Amino acid sequence: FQFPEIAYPGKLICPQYGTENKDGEDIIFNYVPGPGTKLIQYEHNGRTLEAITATLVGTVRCEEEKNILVSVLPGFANNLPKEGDIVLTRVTRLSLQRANVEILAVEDKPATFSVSQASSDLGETFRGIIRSQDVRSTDRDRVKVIECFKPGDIVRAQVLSLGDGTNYYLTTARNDLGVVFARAANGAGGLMYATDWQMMTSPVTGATEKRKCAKP
Amino acid sequence: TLETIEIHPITFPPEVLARISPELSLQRHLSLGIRPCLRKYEEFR
Amino acid sequence: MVEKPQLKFKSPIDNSESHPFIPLLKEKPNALKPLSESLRLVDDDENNPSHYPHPYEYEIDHQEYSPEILQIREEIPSKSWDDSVPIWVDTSTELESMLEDLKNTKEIAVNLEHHDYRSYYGIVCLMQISTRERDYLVDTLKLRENLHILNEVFTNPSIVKVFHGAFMDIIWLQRDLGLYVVGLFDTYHASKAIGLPRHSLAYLLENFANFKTSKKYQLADWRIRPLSKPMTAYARADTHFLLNIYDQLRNKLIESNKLAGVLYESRNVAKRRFEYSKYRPLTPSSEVYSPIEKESPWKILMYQYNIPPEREVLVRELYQWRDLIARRDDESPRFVMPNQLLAALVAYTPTDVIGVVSLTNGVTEHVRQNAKLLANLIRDALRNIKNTNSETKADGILLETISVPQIRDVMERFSVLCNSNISKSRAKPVTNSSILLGKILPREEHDIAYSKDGLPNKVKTEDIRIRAQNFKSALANLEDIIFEIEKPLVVPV
Amino acid sequence: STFIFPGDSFPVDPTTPVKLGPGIYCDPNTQEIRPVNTGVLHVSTAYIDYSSKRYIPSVNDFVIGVIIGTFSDSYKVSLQNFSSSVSLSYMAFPNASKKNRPTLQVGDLVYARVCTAEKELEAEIECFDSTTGRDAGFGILEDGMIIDVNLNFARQLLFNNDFPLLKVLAAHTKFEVAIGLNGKIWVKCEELSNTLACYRTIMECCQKNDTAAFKDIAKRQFKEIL
Amino acid sequence: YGIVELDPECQLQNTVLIADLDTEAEETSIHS
RNA sequence: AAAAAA
Ligand SMILES: [Mg+2]
Repeated sequence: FQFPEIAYPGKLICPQYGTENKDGEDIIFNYVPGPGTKLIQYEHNGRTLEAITATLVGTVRCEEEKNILVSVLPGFANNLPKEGDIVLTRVTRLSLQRANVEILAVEDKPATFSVSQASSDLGETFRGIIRSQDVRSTDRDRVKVIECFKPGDIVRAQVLSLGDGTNYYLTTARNDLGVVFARAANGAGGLMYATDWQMMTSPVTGATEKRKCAKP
Repeated sequence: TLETIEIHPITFPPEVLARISPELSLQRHLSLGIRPCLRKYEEFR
Repeated sequence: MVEKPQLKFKSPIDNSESHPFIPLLKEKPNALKPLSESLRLVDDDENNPSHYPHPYEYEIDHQEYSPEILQIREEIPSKSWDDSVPIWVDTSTELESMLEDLKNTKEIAVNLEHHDYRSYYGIVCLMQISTRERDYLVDTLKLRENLHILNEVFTNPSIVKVFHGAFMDIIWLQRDLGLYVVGLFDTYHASKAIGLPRHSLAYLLENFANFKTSKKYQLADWRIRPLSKPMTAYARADTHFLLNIYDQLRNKLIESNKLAGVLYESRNVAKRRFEYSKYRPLTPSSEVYSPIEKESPWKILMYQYNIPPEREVLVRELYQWRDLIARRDDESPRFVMPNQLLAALVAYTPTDVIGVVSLTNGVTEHVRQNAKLLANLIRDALRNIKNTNSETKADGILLETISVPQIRDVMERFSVLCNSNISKSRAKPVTNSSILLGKILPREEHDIAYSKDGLPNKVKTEDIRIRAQNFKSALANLEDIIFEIEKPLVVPV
Repeated sequence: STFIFPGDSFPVDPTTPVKLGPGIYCDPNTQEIRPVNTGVLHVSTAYIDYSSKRYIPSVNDFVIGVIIGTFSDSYKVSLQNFSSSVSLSYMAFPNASKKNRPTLQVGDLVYARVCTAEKELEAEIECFDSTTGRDAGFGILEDGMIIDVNLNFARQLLFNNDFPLLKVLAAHTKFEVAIGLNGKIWVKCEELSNTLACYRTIMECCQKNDTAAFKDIAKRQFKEIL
Repeated sequence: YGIVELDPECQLQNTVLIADLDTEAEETSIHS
């Protein structure tokens, strides 16, 4: 690519704009900053200059989407809950009109996941709230939250809107979303598995608790 | 007569299983005679 | 059914709104400022257009209250509810008797009744005025254009008018009856100053009166004559004990020095001016009332029923037509067509006269006769929405703006920048040998396993690798747990 | 009497079906029934009576609470100090309304019953039974005086009609009374001296805890104020 | 050292003694 | 950071 492949923080990669000559016509390559890069200003020969500079140690990748995107891939931080993403959460508390949780991991894109490492005994972990209307598409008005989720149960959901900078708004309306892993009696009993979409049973003690289950 | 119904246990990657449940991530290890720190029962550091 | 009083009125209703609201005030008693000076029009600002100002605006602010409202007097117990009887006034012969009866009183308690279902602007139905020793029920239907003579009492600063939530009462007074209030004392604002839990009228009749009442007849039709027993019970109950509460609240305010604030907010209520939706100020305020305070009233209708910004032209015509008929037959917009039924016209969009008549639960009378016209407005709106139906472009003009050979210049200045910067680096090679903690701190993780003899054995680094390979392979594919349950209720074919 | 200790074997055979209750615990894994408290096992129905000063939310229980906060959705009422708050809805009152809200300030005494009480959810009460003529004394308790007693003294007073308290107090004075299952007793009289006489009796009766000493205490208390 | 109980429903492919506890799983889940 | 008339 006529540009350095390996880049340490502070290493010059490519100028602001670029162009080449092919097929008897000038093709304009537009370089734009990305994750790991930062467009800054340098001075030389008594004249200002703007060039793409890597800010993270790793390899440079030049890709195009249907313009040249310059980004640096390290050998987590970039991953952050955005509208449409699927996120594994754990129920922290149950209220009557809603159910608040905390974000643990986020599903990637083509399964693999991105685990967000944080202290659960502090509160530094991202918190999210699942509305009672976002529990299931069936009968959106009247939904008993006690018979859907449970403190400690793992819930796979999808984030709708970020809202403010405190809580995320999730939903379990579709089939592949709902309580995934759970135990009997708030975790006191044995492991339970998902059979019906609105019923969770335990093939060990024969206990059956009402939850919101996803599709296997 | 008899009705045979099977269920598909939802599986998670080894690094995700640890975040989801500390006990569950331990039991899956102990079943193979191993520990989360990849050591046997009596193996020290 | 019930005959509307609009036909029985001496003057026909006018829903044209072609001219700014002109007060029906003919005689202006207790006024230090001439009527001719207040009958003019205010200069048009940016937000405020040309309109007639409040007649007693100069009288309300400038005039002083009676010095007996500023002193703490003992409460005056209300007359017995069972012993006292309400006096009905349906003729002008007994209206004059009440007028001279109110002039010898220190304070009066007045509350209005309104019906906005069979009229566009709405019509004042019942006015209940109560003194210390008697109660009155004034009919505002038959006696309407002759109630302007009550302004001698209502605009007199010597007599204290006791209302509750007069924010809508002052409007109804000046619009239909042409009445104005000078020297108002709103018990509602008084309740706010004390910090009472509920600023309603039912709470004041409970805590400071111990007369249990309830909200039963409010939206109910008051045009029905004569008045029934539970309705006339609620009618007189509003202003009966109101004078008792007036003293009790007035004593609360003086000792807490909050009386100045209540009378202040009361005057601002009394100076409220009514104006049509067309000639309303462009800036929303609480001093001017209008049926529609938004330039685009169809906006909030769409966002409520989640109507996308595409059928706005449809809901506009349906709204403007609903307002046109309502101002024609002199009816309420909801009586012509409810918002729920209008939503069915926007959501389903019936192209024929068959789909218009049958929607939801029921259909009103106004849109049933004009159902054929409604089928055309939908066909016109759908025709309109189908009639109407920059990324690299904005960048391309900027790339042709900057010089092309300059790109070769900034590249040469970039190549000469790197070669004169990072290309020059020379220093004697120094080993990374540990000085102190560099040997032990970054130590690779090792494991040991004690055998039967008690001798330490270093676990191979390959041993733990195949352990992870065995775990990750077994965890990735879990064996499906199969368990059977007996079903004696099922049978074969 | 048959005294029970936690962890001890359960005398009742697991063969015959027996309904559970307060005092006993069903193990979510081993599925064995064991006692978790100390007291007398009552078998008719299986439950254990144990001494406790702290009340816990439970369905169909009459409680006397104090409004500690007023929200837009419901009321925040504390049935006891330091315990979690309870949710009293606006529609939980007789003759309910939409726009119009019931008149209750912070500190007002309310006599209501617990409708829905989950262990992992905020409890809820309603100021109208479901139902007993809508009037079991439910509603705002005007004036009067309340007294804190243990849960043992409260339940026996409300349920058991052989308890010589309302019987012995009715002879000394005429009054209306309301007893909650959270250890709260609300008693209102005409004269203040009578209410004070009733407060001192229950205070001494709860302390000594003697069935045959009720008439003795009530005699010397009412003659003390005079 | 630690003592754990095995869970039959978590098998792949009755108490066990564990030596030298470490990480988070062996520290929080093990109460013996 | 709900409230008042009808
Ligand atoms: Mg009124």
